Amino acid sequence: DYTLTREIVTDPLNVFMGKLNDMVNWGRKNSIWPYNFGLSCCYVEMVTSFTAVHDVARFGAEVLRASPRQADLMVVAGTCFTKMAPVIQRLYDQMLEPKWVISMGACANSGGMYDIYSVVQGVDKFIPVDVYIPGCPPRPEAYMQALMLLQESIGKERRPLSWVVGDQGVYRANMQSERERKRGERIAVTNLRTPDEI
Amino acid sequence: TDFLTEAHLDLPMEFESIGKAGSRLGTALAMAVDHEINMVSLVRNLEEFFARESCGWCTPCRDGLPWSVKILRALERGEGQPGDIETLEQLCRFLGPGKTFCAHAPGAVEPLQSAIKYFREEFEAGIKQPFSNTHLINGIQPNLLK
Ligand code: SF4
Ligand code: SF4
Repeated sequence: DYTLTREIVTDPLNVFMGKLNDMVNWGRKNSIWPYNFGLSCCYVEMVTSFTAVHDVARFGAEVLRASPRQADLMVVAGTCFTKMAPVIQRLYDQMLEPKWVISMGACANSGGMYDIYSVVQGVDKFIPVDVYIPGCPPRPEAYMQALMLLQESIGKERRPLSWVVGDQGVYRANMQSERERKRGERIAVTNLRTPDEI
Repeated sequence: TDFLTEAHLDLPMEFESIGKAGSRLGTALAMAVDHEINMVSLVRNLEEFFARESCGWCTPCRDGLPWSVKILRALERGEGQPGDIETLEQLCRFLGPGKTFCAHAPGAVEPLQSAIKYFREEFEAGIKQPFSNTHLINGIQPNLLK
């Protein structure tokens, strides 16, 4: 159950090529360089994650490039305004493969609370998103959880090793949804602490 | 009709004579209440009669005489709370001649206001517990009204 991009296909994978692909995916998922992109309040929570009290640096994702060429992760953390949607599209085009997209917050997910004339209702209207984060704003640890989700998504995708040989198509794994995976524990919740307590 | 005291006993039974005395002549068939009969139970019985035998057409008498009856039932058992006598005064003020559809309810709360005016100390003795209308809901902090 994979997905081809240049189609629901199967697992394509010599046994040495599988180990080579696993090492490539391990190196790509353990070194993810986000693009410094200040849109709205969700970016404030993103840079709150980048600080000392949360330390996204532990995952190897602290480099925070100001140039789209060096970065390989686009965290759309803010509202997709109509004036900035071409800017976001151009910055995504300037990135180089492999690249991944995380929508952070309700604005980047669907437009959020701003169903208004000057706001594009979600960045997935024009940019293929890999991980969505609900929240307004999502807390910094929610951004780190989404980073880990992106890491385990990257760790089993199949990409070409070299551009001169082999299949050049990009295979993305169809992950099981987090909602269906966590339904076994979320439904079993019975009692929560009362709101009058600290 | 309104209750009267011993100071009003030396007063002739006419219409105008009882007119400025704070009562009515009525059918001129008086009834005397001694010291042994408490006025709280007497007013409770009077309002219970006037509530169960009301016609129930108009809102103030129909939905306020049971409130006064329940207040007097609480005052009988000592379950009165601060805000009951004032409720009785507000109901009596809002049950005057023309405040209701007819004059049955002004005659109903004439004994209530008379026993309030002359025997208020017998009604305050029934107020024992503080005003508790709500109960505590676990998880919601109450709004501490001042
Ligand atoms: S989702 Fe909420 S916190 Fe995030 S950019 Fe929109 S308004 Fe700001
Ligand atoms: S005041 Fe008269 S009309 Fe109104 S409900 Fe009572 S008995 Fe009926």
